[PDB]
Amino acid sequence: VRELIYKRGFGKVNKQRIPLSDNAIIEAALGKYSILSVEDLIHEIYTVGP
Amino acid sequence: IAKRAEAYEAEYRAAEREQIELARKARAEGNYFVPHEPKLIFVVRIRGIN
Amino acid sequence: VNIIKKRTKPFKRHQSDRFKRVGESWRKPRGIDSCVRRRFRGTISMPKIGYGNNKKTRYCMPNGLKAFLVRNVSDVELLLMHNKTYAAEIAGNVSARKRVEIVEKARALGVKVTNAGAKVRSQE
Amino acid sequence: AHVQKKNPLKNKAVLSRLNPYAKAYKANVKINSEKTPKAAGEKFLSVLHEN
RNA sequence: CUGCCGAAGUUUCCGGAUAGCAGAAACUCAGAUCAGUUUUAUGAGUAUGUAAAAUGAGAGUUUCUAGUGGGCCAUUUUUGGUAAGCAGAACUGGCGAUGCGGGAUGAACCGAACGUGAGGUUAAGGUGCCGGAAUGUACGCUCAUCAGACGAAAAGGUGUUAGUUCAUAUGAACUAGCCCUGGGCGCUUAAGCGUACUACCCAUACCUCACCGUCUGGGUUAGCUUUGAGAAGCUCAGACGAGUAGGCAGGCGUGGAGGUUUGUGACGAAGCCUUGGGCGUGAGCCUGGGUCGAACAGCCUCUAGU
RNA sequence: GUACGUGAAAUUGCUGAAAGGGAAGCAUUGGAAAUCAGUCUUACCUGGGUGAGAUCAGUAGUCUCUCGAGACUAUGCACUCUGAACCUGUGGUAGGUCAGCAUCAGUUUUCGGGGGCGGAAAAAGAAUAAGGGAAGGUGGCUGUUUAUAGCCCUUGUUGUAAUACGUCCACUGGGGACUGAGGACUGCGGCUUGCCAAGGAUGCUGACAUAAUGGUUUUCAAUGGCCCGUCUUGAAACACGGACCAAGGAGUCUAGCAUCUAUGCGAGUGUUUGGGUGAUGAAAACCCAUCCGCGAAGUGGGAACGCCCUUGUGGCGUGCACCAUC
Repeated sequence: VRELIYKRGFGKVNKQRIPLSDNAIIEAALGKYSILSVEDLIHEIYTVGP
Repeated sequence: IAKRAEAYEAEYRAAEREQIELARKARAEGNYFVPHEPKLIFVVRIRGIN
Repeated sequence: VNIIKKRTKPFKRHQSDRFKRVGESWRKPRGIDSCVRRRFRGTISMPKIGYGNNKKTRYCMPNGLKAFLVRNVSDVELLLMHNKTYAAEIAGNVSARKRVEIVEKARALGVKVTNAGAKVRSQE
Repeated sequence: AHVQKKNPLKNKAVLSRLNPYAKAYKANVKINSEKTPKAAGEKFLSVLHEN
């Protein structure tokens, strides 16, 4: 889960394939759910959060 | 973000060790401990579109 | 900045080498049962937009300049500001009286001429 | 922005940007120092060593 | 000439009016709905339909308007068959509009569906030589004096291999496998067959990058010394790329006309020739040299015996 | 040179070069030979000397615009300027193709080293204090039981063993290949204003350039490559058309109708049957008298807007087009 997100991680930002090269990309698209960084995205995926 | 990342890594280590300790206790006591099924599944497509 | 050409061979019309009546200029094969249209193996290539060259280096000569056709001295003076992007090309119908005056003018302007030594000799 | 994608698992500088926690990780931590008690009762061994 | 969309090949009534398929326009919506989806449960009879959880995608229209309005093969289902085959329907997709790797070769088989390329990695199939890749490893089976390799076929075998079982070290009855009888060169403790495990080969497939185009989403004016306002420009980002009928867009070329280039030309127009050079994905265009001898062209628009 | 402007293609003769076992044949990649583009250092910077002259004068006039802006004229060449000519500089700095290396970035491939954890907290095993047993039996003698060899099982045993395997390290050391897109600065980070492997390649060198790099033609080698169009047909099979080249050669004009777009005006709209007029072509353009043709004949949702005010959220109103309700 960690290596796939770090090397092949690409967000769907406004119907576009935007790589997760910055935490502000994930925060701008998943900040509504208290997800702010890439390790928070990994944590949600790995532990299957709410 | 750094504090959140440290907490996640601490949670992973504790969750892995407790699984090991539970299995060790069941093995010593002679009982059988079945780990919980996983909620996360990584699916890869192997056949083409034809 | 180097000019990259995706292809240098021209696209010849199919079966243009078997008949003199069929010219080399590319014609799209309309035959349905034609192997060239269906793009089999060993069949020739066809003009596709994929072969299109880089926009930045399009129309550029191998020396990095774009050709500008010149018919008189007034045309060559337009390239005062664009002498590092364009090369003067004197037209084929411009006489030798004007070819010499274009070449001398293009020399002071710092403009390359692609055919500057045409229809003239030298006298040192 | 982002002309070229850099892998955090190879570029340490990009990893430090993405994860402000790699500077203090301590990947290898000694757990079993000097105890290592063999935990396998005779009941488990008999069931395992069967047939 | 290029680019972008792109079917259907058939329900239904009956040559048709429909519809379906594919586009155009105007509408209302993403806090709305939808699905060759999977469930849950209600019932009803392992399935079934209905109603209400997961997953994915913003959805629903209205109007009018091109083409199709054959089948083949294959799968499954099938009813009777009936020398045996088969025939008959139905069910479902693929091809028909479609190239590519393998399959000796081949249109139905195995992979895979296509912009132009560099590198990497694979699929199917392969690695003795033709042929890219182990004359690889570990077990066995097979001797053919037609193997194998890619119906007389059932069986017989003083034919084997492993043998089992039962009788008292042997014999009988048996249990199967293989042989005998009934693509090329070549291979035989295989380069055959079966199993297991490493390595290796390469497709237009997959990944990373560059470039082309299209589509989509943005940004850009008290036009700031970043000057990049042909705003019809400039710029940023992502995805995508087969294609018949047909739909749509932008371009190339020809004769003549209005305007324009204060245009070219006897110091050589037009034309033609050329293993001269260049530009464009292409239609095409520019140019050197030779030949030649009087006219001719670029740009905006108009026109057609183009 | 009357076989007469230009003189294409098919076709023919000669000459030269190359190739050639029962086709040619084209494509892809290179070689060879022939033949081309295809280019160069030459300028910048900084002087000093010398003289030169105006856009320079502690200068005088004229002309055209409008004081001062251009054009000149006379004089000076002192002040400024002219990278201004030359002498003196021997000062500096030096672009195109092809190569080598280094430091990097993206991608990738291939060898290692170290460590954590898990597995019966590996199984074994050694060491090892014992007990028991039998063997395919040592000694004694096939049978036999540690001897004059040992083995197996069990506990014990050092122990918290080691190793293998699995998994993990934001642990680390090399080798190879392919790419370098973008073009002031912005950002996210790491170090300590600065620095950096952090929103995409730069350094250090050479040689050749005056050949290399390429390109073209011919030809060879390797690999591939069934004849085009039409009709047929799932598909092909087919059957047709094709000796070769040049020129000609097929959705045109017009009347009506309907959709759509553009343009003009708009309850209107349309000058060209005709009349007026038009001296520079007068079949144009321009003007319009009377007709006539065609047209005319309340409640909900909602675009858009204002006001708020817990401010976003929502609410309060005004509600086009259009669709539902009376």
